[PDB]
Amino acid sequence: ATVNQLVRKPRARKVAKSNVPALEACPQKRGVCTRVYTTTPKKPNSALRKVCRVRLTNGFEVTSYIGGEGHNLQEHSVILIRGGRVKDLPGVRYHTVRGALDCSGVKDRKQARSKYGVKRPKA
Amino acid sequence: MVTIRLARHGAKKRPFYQVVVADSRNARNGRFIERVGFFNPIASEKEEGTRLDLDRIAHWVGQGATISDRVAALIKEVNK
Amino acid sequence: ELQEKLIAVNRVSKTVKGGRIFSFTALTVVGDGNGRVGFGYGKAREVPAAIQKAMEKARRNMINVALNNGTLQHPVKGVHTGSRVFMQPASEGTGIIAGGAMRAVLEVAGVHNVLAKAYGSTNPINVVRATIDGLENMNSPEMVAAKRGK
Amino acid sequence: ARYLGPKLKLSRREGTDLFLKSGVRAIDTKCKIEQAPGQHGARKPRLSDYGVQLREKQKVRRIYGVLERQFRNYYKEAARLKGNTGENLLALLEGRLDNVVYRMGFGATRAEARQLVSHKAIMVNGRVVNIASYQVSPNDVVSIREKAKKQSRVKAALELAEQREKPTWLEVDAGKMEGTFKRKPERSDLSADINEHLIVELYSK
Amino acid sequence: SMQDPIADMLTRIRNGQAANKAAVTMPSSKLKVAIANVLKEEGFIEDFKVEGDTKPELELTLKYFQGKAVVESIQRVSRPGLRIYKRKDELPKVMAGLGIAVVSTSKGVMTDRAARQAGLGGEIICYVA
Amino acid sequence: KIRTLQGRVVSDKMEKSIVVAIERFVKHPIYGKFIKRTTKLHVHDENNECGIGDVVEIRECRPLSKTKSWTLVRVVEKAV
RNA sequence: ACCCGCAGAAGAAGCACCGGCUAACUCCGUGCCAGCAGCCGCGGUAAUACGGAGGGUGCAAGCGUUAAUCGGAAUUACUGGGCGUAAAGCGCACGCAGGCGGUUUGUUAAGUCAGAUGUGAAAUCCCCGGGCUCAACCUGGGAACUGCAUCUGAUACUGGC
RNA sequence: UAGCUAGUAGGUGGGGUAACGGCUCACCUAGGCGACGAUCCCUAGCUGGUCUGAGAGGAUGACCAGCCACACUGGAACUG
Repeated sequence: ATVNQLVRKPRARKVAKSNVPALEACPQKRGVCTRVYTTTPKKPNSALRKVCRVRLTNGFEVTSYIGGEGHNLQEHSVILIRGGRVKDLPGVRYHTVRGALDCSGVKDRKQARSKYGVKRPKA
Repeated sequence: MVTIRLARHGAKKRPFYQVVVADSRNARNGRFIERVGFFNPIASEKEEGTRLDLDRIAHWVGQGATISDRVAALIKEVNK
Repeated sequence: ELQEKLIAVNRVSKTVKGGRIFSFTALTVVGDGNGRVGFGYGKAREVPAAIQKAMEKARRNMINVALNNGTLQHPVKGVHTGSRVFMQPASEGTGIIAGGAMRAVLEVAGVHNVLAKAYGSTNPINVVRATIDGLENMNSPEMVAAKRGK
Repeated sequence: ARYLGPKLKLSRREGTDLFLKSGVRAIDTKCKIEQAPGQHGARKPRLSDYGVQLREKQKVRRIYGVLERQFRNYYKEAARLKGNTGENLLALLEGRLDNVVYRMGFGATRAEARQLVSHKAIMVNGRVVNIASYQVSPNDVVSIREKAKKQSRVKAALELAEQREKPTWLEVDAGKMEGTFKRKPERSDLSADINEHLIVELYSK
Repeated sequence: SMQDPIADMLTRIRNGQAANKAAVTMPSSKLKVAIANVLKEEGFIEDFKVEGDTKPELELTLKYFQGKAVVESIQRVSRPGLRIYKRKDELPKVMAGLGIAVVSTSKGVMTDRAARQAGLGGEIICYVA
Repeated sequence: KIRTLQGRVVSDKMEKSIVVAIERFVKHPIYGKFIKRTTKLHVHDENNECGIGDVVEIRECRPLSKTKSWTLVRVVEKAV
């Protein structure tokens, strides 16, 4: 490449583009929720996984994961969505938080006090 | 027209009591022409806690610069 | 206080015929602790034997360095099969620092005050031979000036 | 990091005397002393060629009761002072205010000698002090405020100072509660169960 | 032509160390015999001479000294082409000051050491280290 | 002293003016561009003796219109 | 502010984690079910990876978890550029605009440079002092910024002829 | 996005202005811009300074100063 081929434009830089574009750079996004479904995970492993359908307050509608066990997740309950790639589900990149809005905490919890939507009772 | 003022010249409650040559148009914490010394009564327990430049002062007092009540007792002491 | 140092260990597993076999390779250094460096390759069906073969070669290998006062005077490069190890004299702090396969090599040469990176292949049996090509490449000043007549 | 638990349990984990929970009733008998920690463990772990120095370094750090950034401060100070870095690192920790308050006998433990500094009970050059990061000057006086002289804390610490090996580099009195840091210890003055001169090959980074 | 006689000088010596040859021959020019005296002055060559008038030819006697090789890189700076000038106070240094930059100055072709000691600036043509 | 510029005539189709193409160099040492450029400038001329191809020398003078302030001093080189 | 008293241990400790990388792990339940992950993969009757118990590791008024931009990546290359087949050489070519060429002298002194004179204020990096406990911050004294502009010279060289 | 321009280019002389100029008028001329990116769209206040790294190189113009532009949202003026 001659100096005559490097004229009027600096060398290009690229990629690092969102794999979670429906969040529009926000770390946690608000959405209404309409239905929950059970589906087949990756690998011959006989396990099952849960997913929900969530329209966001910016007009995108995503397929989101449900972690842990048990739910109160229903039509127009309103919940918060984040990123978080799943190795056990094809195309699943969106995840639900229990620590916000109508979403329920996990029952019988003795581990990790800040996770899965739990808060220890106080006076 | 030229004048001389005393300023706190420092951070929150940590003044240095600096004296500057400036113009009558300037603001309380605004512009100034020359920094000429400091007139601090505490000076963090310093023995040379007050000072004035004896060449820069003669360029403006001798010469029409007005001096505030806040530093005149020092300019009188070096007799400039 | 001569010290015999290990760089890395590798395991190579091969299907035969029916079933599998596996051997281990080690890379060690001994040198002299000042102005001389030396390294050995060793391969066996067990790690302690691969290290034992490597030490038996490392004590029978030597390279002389143009070294004075335990330190470098100029930046230097050395190359081997995609490892492009570049060395700079390091001062006013910690002496090691540098790439993980270089730290014992500099110390058995007595020059463990140097910042070095691989700038290519990170494979330790290429990296050590590119670091040693740099210790072979460096010269004294003294000799880079003494090339003048008289 | 805060341990939030028994001082003897911590001292057994580190396998050595830290000058913690000290008192004239002494160590030896009914206190698990010199026993290995937990259900299984060695009285000297076998360790890597860096780990053997790193484990001695964290004993030097805890036996003088300093933070990692403060241990590194004296390492960087000794790395620009004369020969062996480790003997000079120890001569900087041994000359620090909180350990001098311990060697003078005003606290029963190094942790209590340091508590007396944070609690503003100590004086140096006749002047009140609060920061444990201070290097004591040769032939200067260390004392305590008269408002603190009737604490059993100091009576029982000076009672213990009468029941240990005499520090050969200073002088102090329990009726005045006042002592002079004449010099640092030199060569045959000082020893410990842990090593200093071999850990001169650390950091990383 | 031969549209750059300086690349004819530079390659013929760089390729000569790569063949471990005792001397090399090239067509002569006034820059080639100036650069040859700087290379003889810093000890990168042993001697140089010219022979003939109809086709004057330059013979360079090579020097390799103790150990292996006498130079790592011999690099172009000014070109026939884009020419790079510096003042006496703006002269670069090569290889922690153990390498040379070649400068044509106002006086003649010399080292950056000789130039900053003579208080001169000019066109920088080569780096040798 | 005055700044002087030189360039070639590219139009003469004005009652008291000419249009000149002037040559300059650019280093731009924050990108390293190292190029020649040609600027088209409008120039005042009440002698009207320049042909389209002649080379002219110009000076800073007086504003007349957009990009026109410079005036003709002399013809340097006549075409051909 | 700063100093001296008075109550009474009183008013004051969490969060992530324990196969291996990378520091801590044993026994028991579940028995491919159900969960767990940064990547390996774990899980069918001794599960170092799930759940629980008893202990243990890292950090601490915090501890985990995330977002955007730049690094590690020479992986947009000046320093580190590349192009048979991996990846990048126009089907075979002509040629206008752009880029661009040996050697010598005379001439000009634009650029080039040596001496001379300006600028790039204050703060501050860095360097020699002072103040607070470090990191901050404040304060006394410094240093430099290829150039651009002007002037006295030289024309080795580049441009011009 | 490769074409775009009648107040668009040039002459002469008033009227207004500190003052230049289709600012605006009278009577003429037929020119101008274009791959060194014209025409058009999107982003953005500028500088001292600030940020990042092996530097090189990019990025940045919250902070404290020196300027600009602007003040319901648009268009004009006076007074000093």
